[PDB]
Amino acid sequence: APDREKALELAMAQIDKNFGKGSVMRLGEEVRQPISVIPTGSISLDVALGIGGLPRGRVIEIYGPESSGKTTVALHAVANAQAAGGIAAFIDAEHALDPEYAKKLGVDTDSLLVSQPDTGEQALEIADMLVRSGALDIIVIDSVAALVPRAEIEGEHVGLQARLMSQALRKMTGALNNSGTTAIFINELRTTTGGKALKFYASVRLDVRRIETLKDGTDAVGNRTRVKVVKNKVSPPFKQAEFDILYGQGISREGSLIDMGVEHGFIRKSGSWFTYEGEQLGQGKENARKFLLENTDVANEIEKKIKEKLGI
Ligand SMILES: Nc1ncnc2c1ncn2[C@H]1C[C@H](O)[C@@H](COP(=O)(O)OP(=O)(O)OP(=O)(O)O)O1
Ligand SMILES: [Cl-]
Ligand SMILES: [Cl-]
Repeated sequence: APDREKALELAMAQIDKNFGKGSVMRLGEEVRQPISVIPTGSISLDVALGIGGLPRGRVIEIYGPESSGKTTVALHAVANAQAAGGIAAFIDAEHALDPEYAKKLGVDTDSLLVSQPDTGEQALEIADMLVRSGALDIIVIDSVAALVPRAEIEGEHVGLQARLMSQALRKMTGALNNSGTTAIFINELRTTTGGKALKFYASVRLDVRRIETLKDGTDAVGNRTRVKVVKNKVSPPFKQAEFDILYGQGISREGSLIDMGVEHGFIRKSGSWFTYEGEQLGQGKENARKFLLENTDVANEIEKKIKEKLGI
């Protein structure tokens, strides 16, 4: 009587129904859930996420060491939501945000709501309040670690900060879903106390890390970042992405067009030279990057070709 694949589907179907779509998936499943998303600023990362970017109405955790490119991503996400006419909020407990750098990544800072809370409790209560107004497309909490309990801030023993995150996250997920607001928790590393509850509440968790220092030989242009989607409840998890961030600049589009253009074969890399349908792009990723910077026409058709092959 037993037919495994049949019984499996019935079980999987029941699992998703009792706990929500994506509670169980095959890693090679070709997801066809066009949920609304906020492009990550990185084409490869959006692909890695399987849905085109960060899902709307969900909790996102972006962790990693400092100088990994975490906030750059958070910032491109804000910029993209704003471009789509969305409103953005920034709960700041770090006081590190460089709005001039943000404007460079396309963020409309003048319209950016910023809040510099007195305590972790207040910081999350302010975020909850903004969220359940339903007016926001996205909200970024700078530093899970900086969300220190009031009691600690006023000189008091216990494990309070984690319960703080658990309780706040419990109340907030409901609002996020109804409002459709995406919440990005930036988690500078060294679990950061509240990172514990975040691990379970998140629909997406990004392991961000610095892996290289861009050269072009003998000086530095910027650094390369690698992101792994360790958790993904909307599309198969564990996929990875890489991209370049040049000093003072954000995520290099041209850089991403070159990388993906190579793996997906539209761009041919014969040794140290890059070529695109006949014409040469240059010797060394940088010259090619510079090339795509000037010959905007090319870049767009490549982007076009890469986009068509996987989804504009
Ligand atoms: N103000 C800036 N000017 C020029 N480059 C910057 C600036 N801020 C960040 N960068 C670049 C350097 C890194 O490759 C990428 C990492 O910084 P960022 O995205 O803020 O990472 P991060 O969030 O993991 O570390 P941090 O906690 O220092 O912000 O951004
Ligand atoms: Cl993007
Ligand atoms: Cl205070």
